[PDB]
Amino acid sequence: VPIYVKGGVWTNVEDQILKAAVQKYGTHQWSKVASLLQKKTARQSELRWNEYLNPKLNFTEFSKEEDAQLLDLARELPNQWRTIADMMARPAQVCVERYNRLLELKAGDINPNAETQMARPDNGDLEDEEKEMLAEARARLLNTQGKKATRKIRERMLEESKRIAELQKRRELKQAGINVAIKKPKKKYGTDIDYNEDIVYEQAPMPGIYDTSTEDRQIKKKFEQFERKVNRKGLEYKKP
Amino acid sequence: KLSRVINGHLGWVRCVAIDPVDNEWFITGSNDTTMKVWDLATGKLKTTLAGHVMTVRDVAVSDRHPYLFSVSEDKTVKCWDLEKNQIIRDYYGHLSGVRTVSIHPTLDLIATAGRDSVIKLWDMRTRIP
Amino acid sequence: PYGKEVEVLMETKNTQSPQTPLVEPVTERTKLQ
Amino acid sequence: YIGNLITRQFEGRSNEIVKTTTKQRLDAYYDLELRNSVMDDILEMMPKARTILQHLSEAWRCWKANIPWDVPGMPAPIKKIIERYIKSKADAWVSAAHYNRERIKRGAHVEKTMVKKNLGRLTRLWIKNEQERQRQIQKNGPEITPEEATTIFSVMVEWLESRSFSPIPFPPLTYKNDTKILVLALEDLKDVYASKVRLNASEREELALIEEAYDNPHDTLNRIKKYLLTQRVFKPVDITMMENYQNISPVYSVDPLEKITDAYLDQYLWYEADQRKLFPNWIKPSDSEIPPLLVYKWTQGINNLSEIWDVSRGQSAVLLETTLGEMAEKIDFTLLNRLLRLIVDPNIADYITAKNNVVINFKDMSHVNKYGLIRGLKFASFIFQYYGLVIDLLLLGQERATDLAGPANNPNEFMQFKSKEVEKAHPIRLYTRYLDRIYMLFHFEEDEGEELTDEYLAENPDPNFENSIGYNNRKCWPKDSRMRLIRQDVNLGRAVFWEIQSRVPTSLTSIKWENAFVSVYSKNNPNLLFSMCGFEVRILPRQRMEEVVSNDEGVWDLVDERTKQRTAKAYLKVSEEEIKKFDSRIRGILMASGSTTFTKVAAKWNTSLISLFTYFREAIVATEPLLDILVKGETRIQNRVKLGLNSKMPTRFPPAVFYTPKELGGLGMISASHILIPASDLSWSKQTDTGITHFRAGMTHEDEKLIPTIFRYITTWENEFLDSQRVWAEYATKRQEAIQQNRRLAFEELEGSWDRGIPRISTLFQRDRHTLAYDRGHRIRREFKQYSLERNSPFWWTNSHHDGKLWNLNAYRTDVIQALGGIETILEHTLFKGTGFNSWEGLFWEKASGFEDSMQFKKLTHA
Amino acid sequence: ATREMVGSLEGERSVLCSTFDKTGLRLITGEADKSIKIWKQDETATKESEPGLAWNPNLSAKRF
Amino acid sequence: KIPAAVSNWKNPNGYTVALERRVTINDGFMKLSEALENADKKARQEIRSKME
Amino acid sequence: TTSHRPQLEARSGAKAAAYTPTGIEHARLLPGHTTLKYRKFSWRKGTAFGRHKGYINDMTKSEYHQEFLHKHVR
Amino acid sequence: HVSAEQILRDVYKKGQKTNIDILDLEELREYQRRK
RNA sequence: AAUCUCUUUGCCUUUUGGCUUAGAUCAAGUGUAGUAUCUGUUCUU
RNA sequence: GUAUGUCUAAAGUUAUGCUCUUAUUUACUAACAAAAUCAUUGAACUAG
Repeated sequence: VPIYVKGGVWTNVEDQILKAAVQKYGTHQWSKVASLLQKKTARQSELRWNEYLNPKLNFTEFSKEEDAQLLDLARELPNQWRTIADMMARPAQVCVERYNRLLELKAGDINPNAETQMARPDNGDLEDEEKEMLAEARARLLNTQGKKATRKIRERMLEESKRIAELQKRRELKQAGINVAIKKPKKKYGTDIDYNEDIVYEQAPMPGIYDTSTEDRQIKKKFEQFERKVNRKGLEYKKP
Repeated sequence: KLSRVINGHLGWVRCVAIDPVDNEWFITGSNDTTMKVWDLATGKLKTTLAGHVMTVRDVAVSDRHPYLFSVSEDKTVKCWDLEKNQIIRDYYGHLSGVRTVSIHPTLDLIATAGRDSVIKLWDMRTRIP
Repeated sequence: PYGKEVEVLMETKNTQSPQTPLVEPVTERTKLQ
Repeated sequence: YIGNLITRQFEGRSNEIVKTTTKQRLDAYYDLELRNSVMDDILEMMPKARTILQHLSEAWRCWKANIPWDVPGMPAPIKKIIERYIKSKADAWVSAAHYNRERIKRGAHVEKTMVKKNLGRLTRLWIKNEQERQRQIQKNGPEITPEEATTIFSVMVEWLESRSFSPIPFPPLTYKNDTKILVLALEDLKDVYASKVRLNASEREELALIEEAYDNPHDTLNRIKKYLLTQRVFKPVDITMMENYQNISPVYSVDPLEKITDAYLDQYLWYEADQRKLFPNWIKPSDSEIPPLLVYKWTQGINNLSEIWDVSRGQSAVLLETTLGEMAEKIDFTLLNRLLRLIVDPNIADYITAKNNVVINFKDMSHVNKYGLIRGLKFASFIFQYYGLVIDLLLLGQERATDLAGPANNPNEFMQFKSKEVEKAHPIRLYTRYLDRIYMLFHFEEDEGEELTDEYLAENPDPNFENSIGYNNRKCWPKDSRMRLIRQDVNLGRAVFWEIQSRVPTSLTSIKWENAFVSVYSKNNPNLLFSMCGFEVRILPRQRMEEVVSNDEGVWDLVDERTKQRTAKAYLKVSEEEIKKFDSRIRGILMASGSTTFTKVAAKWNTSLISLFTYFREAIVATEPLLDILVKGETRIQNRVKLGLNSKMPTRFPPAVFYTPKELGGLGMISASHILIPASDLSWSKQTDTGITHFRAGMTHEDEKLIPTIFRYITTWENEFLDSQRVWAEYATKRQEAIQQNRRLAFEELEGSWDRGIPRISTLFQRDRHTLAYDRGHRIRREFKQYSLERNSPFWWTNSHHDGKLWNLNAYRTDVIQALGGIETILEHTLFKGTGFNSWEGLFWEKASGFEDSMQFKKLTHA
Repeated sequence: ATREMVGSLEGERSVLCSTFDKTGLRLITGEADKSIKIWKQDETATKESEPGLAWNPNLSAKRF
Repeated sequence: KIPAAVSNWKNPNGYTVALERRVTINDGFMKLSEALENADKKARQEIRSKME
Repeated sequence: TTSHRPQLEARSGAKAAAYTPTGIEHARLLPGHTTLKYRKFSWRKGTAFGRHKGYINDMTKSEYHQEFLHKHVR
Repeated sequence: HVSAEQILRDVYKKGQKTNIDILDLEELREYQRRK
C-alpha cells in the first residue's frame, strides 16, 4: 500500500534510528537516513535533526538576561523568528514558544510543528511495522563492504573448500599407493612466476668482515633436518 | 630592502628566471599555468606565454640560444623560440610532473627531473632523452 | 600597505604585441630585395 | 602506420607508455600534484600522511559547502598549510568557472558535462556570495537609515490617506468568495502537473495534497486561515539554478502545504487589492493587456500627447528607461512589515514577513535568508509591486502621482489625464513601470531644459565636452536612426538622469547609468527610441521625415486620436537580448535531446518557433540577426535527426522528411528559415537604412519547391489591435441594442467576430467565466512562475482563459502539404506502396500505443 | 619578513622562488600571495652604520 | 599531534562515531525599528488631529 | 571498497630504465626544427528625496567576481 | 525503551560472527607456494 | 639481590588510503516462485 | 539482455528460557508471466 504524504508524530523508535543513522552516514545524506524510516521523508529527518535531535541545541530554561534579550529582539526584528533564533543560539520554535509564554491542534489536523514536538514514547508492545523497521535498520547499519569485497570473501571460502577436496582425493590416492602431484595454478601470462621454483629476486646479504662458513653449515644442516622431519612425520578544580 | 611589488599572476608565482644576456627582462611561471615576461627596469608586463595546462614549475633561459625552456605538472617540457614567442620543441618522456630544468652551460643539452625520481638529459636538437 | 618607498603595480595588460620578439634576431647582412 | 602495426606484431606492445595530460585527466592529475605538495609541506614541518590528508579533503568539501573548516586541537602551522592550499585550489576552481561560463555565453565549444559542472560551480559561488552579503548586513546593520525609512513610511502614509484606501482585512471565516479563490489557487498549483506522466515521490506528495484540498475545501480553508493567523516559523526552501546559457536563474521550491496557503493568500490579496484600487494605472504587467499590446498602447500614448512632436520653440522630449537594480534583494523585513501593515491586516503582514525569513538549502549549503524578498513565494509578486509602488511615489512625488492616477473617486485609465492643462502642468508627461524597469517621458520647454542642464553642468562640469563617451545608445538602429549625440541633447539626457536618480535612496535600489537609456527628441534629434517587453521601438514623426514612404509589416502607424490621422511611424525590432534568449532555447533543446525521439525533437522546435513568432510577430520582419539565428537553429534541429541516422547526406533528407505533417509520418516541423534573407552592404547598413537591395539564400534543398513560412499564417499585432478595436466597438453597440430590445445576445449573433479581438470575443462565453471573474493578478502570477517552477510554458505572456486563442496555425499544415506536391508526391517518398495498404485515407497511425508505451512504467535500468 | 598582499591568508606569506638579476644588485622573488617582489641593497649603508646581525656562532648547535 | 580525521560526508569503513564527532548585533536595527515605531505613532495621532 | 586509492608513491622511471624497448615511430618524434639557433657574440521640489533636500588577493570577494555573479545570475 | 546505543550494540553482536594439517613435503610445498 | 599480579605514565601496537556536477538520479507494482524473517502452538530442554 | 569471469573432473602411466510441526507477516531477487470493460490492433520489440 502506497504512502504519498509522509509525516505524523515522531515516535521514540524513529528518533533512535535517526540518531544511529546519523552516526553512520553523517549529516549530508538525509535521503539515506530517511530510507531507514518508513513514515518520514528526507527533509523531515533533516528538520528533526536540526530542530530537536542535534545534541548541540540549547533547550535549557531561559535566563532573565535571555528573556530581556528575547523581548528586545522580538521588537527590533518583528516576526523574523529564524534571525532571532540565530542570534539567541536557540531553536526558532523554542523562542516563539517562550515569547508567547512571556507575553501572557485537534484530532484529524495536520501538525505543522511535528519535528519540534517531544517524541511519543515507545509503549512496551512494539507494533509489527516498527519491529520490521528496526530489523531492516540493524541490517543496513551492519553492512560496511561493497560487492567486490563481499565476493572476494565468498571466493576465498570456495577456494579453501576446493583446496581441501583436492587434498582429500590426493590422500585417498596416496593411501592406495598411487602417488600423485598436486595441481599447480595455471599461468595467467607468459611470465607468471612460480614462487617455489627459485628464490625469486634473491638479494643475498652483503659480505662483511666476519666469516660465516661455520654457521652456514649449521643452518643448512638444520634446514635439511626439518625438511626430512616434515617428510617423515608431517606437521574538582574546574571553575568558570 | 623591498623596492617594488608587482601583481598580475592569478596564482602563486612558482618560478622565475632572468634574461642571462641583456638583463632587461625576467620571466615567471605560475599556478595559473601561464608564464609572464616583465621589464626589469619598470616592472611592466611585457608579454604572456600560454602553453601549459598545469602549473609551470620551472623556467630556464639559454645564454647561448634564443630559447626558453619550461616544465609543468602536466608532465611536459617545452622549448620556446624567443624570436617568435612560440613553442618549437616538446620533450616527451617524464611519467609525472616535471619540477625542474637546467640548461647545460656548454652543450646543446637540457636536464629535467620531477616526481618520477630520475634525471633526463635531452639532446636539444633531436628531442631524444 | 608596503610603505611610500615601495612601488606597487597591478599589471593586467601586455604592453607589447604577442608577435614582438623577446630576443631580436641578428641580421648582419643588409638586403634590398 | 603499417610499419608500427607490423612492429607490434613481431615485437609486441611497449610497456613504457606515458599517458599525457588531456582534458579527461586534468582533474585527477591536478589532485595528485596538490596532494603531493601538501604532504611534502606537512611532513617537512612536522618533527600516516595518507591519514593526515583526509583533513585536506574535508577542508575542500567544507569550502565548497561554505561551511567553516575548523578542527579542534589541530596544530596551527598545519592548519595554515591546508588553508593556503585550499585557497589555491579554490582560485583555480573559480577561474575555471569564469572561463567556462565565458565560453558558454559566446557559443564556443564546451562539452555538455562541462556545462552541467559550470552550472553547479556558479550555483555554489552565487550562494557563497549571497551568504556573505547576508552576514555583512548582520554585521554592519541595515543599509536603510532611520530617517530615510521614516521618510519612506510618511510617503506611503500620505499616498494611502489621499486615496482613502481601506486596508485589506483578514480573510473572514465566512468570506463570500472563499470557494472561488480556493479553486483558482488550486488550479494554479495543479497546472504544473497537467501533462507530466512521470512523477517522483515529491511530486506525488504535492499532487496528493492538492487532490485532498479539492475533496475537502472547508477543512482546507480552515487550515489556511489558522496558518495565516498563527504560523510564524516555516520550513526551509530549496534553491536550484536553471541554465539559460547567457545566464542562470534561481528557482525556489517551497513546501507543498505552505505553498497551498501562499497560493490562496496570493489570489486573495490580488483580488482584494484590485477591488480596493491599491495599484495605480501605471503599474505593469496588468491583467488588461498582453505585453505587445502594452508596447502598442505606450507608443500610441506618446504620439497622442499634446504638441509632443513640435520643436518650433526649441522644445524637447526625453524618454528615460532604466532598471531598479537589486530592488527585491535590498528589501528590509522590518520596513516591509511596517509598510504592509499600512495596506493589510497585521496577521497577514506578519505572516508574509515571517515567510521570507526562511532557510535556503542547496545540497550541503544552508543559510537563513535575513534580508531581501524570496521571489519564489506565490505572493512575492504582490510584495514586489507594492514596494515598487513605494519607489514610484518616490520618483513621481505626491502631486504628480496624483495627477497621473487621478482622484480615487474617478481614477484615470493608463496614460490619460482629466484635462490637457493637467497633462502640461508638469514635465513628467508619462510614467510606467514594468516590474523593475521604469519608463518616464519628460517634455521640456527650451528654458526648462536649459535651466536643468545648467544646474547639472554646474555640479558636474564637462570642460572638454566628453559627455558623449559612454552615453548608452541603441546599437540596433543605423547611426542616422539612433540618437544623435549632440552636446546639448547629451547634456540634457544626463541632467534628466541625474535629477531622477537623486530621488530614490541607494539603500532601496541601485539606479545606475550603465543600466539606463536616455533618448532625446529635439530639433537635432527626430527619432525617439525605447525598448519595452523585448521590443526595440523607434518613433519618427511624419513631420520630421524627409519623405513619407509606404512600409511593410513591422512599422506601426501612430494615429492622432484628435484628427484620426496618422502622424508618426514606430519601427519595430526584436531586442538583442531576446534574440539571444531564443538561440539559448534552441541550444537547450539540442543539449537536452541527446536520446530524444525525432518526433519529440521536432515538437520542441515547433514549440520554440511558435513562441517566438506569436510573441514578436511583425517585429521579426526587420531583424536580420534573428533571421540568421532562425536559419542556424532550424538547420541544427534537422541535423540532430540526420546525425541520429548517422548521415548528413542532403539527398537522403528531402523536405518531405521534416515538414510532412505527423499524420503522414513526417516530423511535422514548421519552417521559418526557407525565406530569402535581406542582404545589403554592411558598411552602409551601419550608417543608414539601405533598404533591401539584395537577397541571400536561407535554407535550401535540391528539390524545386517553396516551403511556406510560419510568419504568413500569424496576423501581425497591429492588425489584431485595429481589428480588435473594430469588433469590440461593434459588440458594444450590439450590447446596448440587445438591452434596448430587452433581448439576450445570441451565440451566433456574434458569429464571424468570435475568433477576433483582444481579448477574443469568445472569452465572453468562457465556460468558467463565473469563477474567472475573481482571477486577479493573473499576468504577473504567470510571469513570476519563472522563480518557482523549473519547467515553464514559453507562453508566459498569455492566458487562454483570459485572452482566448490568439493564433491559429491549422492552415500551415494544408499549405505545407500542397508545397510538398500533395499526398501523392509525399507518399512516393515513403514505403507506403510496399505496405499493400488499400488507401492513404486509412493511414491512421496508432499515436497512443506501442511496446515502448507498455514498457515506460516497468522497473527498468537507466540503460 | 615579507608582507603579504591585502586579503591574503597567513599561509600565503611564503617565498616560493627567487633569482638575482645579472648584476646581483636586485633580488626577484615570487610568492604564494601571487605577487613578485623586487629587493635591493641600501646604498646609504656602511660597515659601521648597518652592521647587521652580530657574528656570534652558537656553540649549542653542534654543526661546527 | 594531528587529530584523527572524521568526515561528515564520507565514511569508507562504515564506522559509527559519536554524534559530536560527526556534527551579528548592530544598533542600526534597533534604531530603525524604533524610528518606524515613532513614525507609526506620528501618523496614528496626526490623522486624528486632522479629522477632528 | 579499496580500489579507490590515493597515491602512496609515484611510479619511478628506474623501472622502465631496465625494460627492453620497442621500435614504434611516433608522429611527434618525426624530424622537425632540425637546426638550432644561436645567439650573436517646482517640478524639482516635490519629491521626498533629492538634491533639493581596489584590488584584494581574494577572488571570491573581489568586485570583479561580484559583478560577474550579478551579470550571470538573475 | 529502544535507544540508538542499544540498536548499535545489537548490530555489533549481529556482525561479530577449519584447521588443515600438512602431512608431507608435497602438502608443505603447496602451502608454501600459495603463501 | 631474583619472581607474580595490580595502578599510573609511555607506546596505539588489525586504531577511516584519491578525484567531479554533496558524481547523478531513484525508493507507486500484479501473479507465482526462491531466500531470509515474524507471531502462535505443541514439542525439545 | 550484456560486459565479463569461472568450470570442463583418466591415462598421452617417468623407475624408489532453547528448538520443532505448520498457518501467516515483512524484505530482497527473478529477460519467469499475452492477465476479461473503460469482425477482434503493446507484441518479439528495451541495456551500462
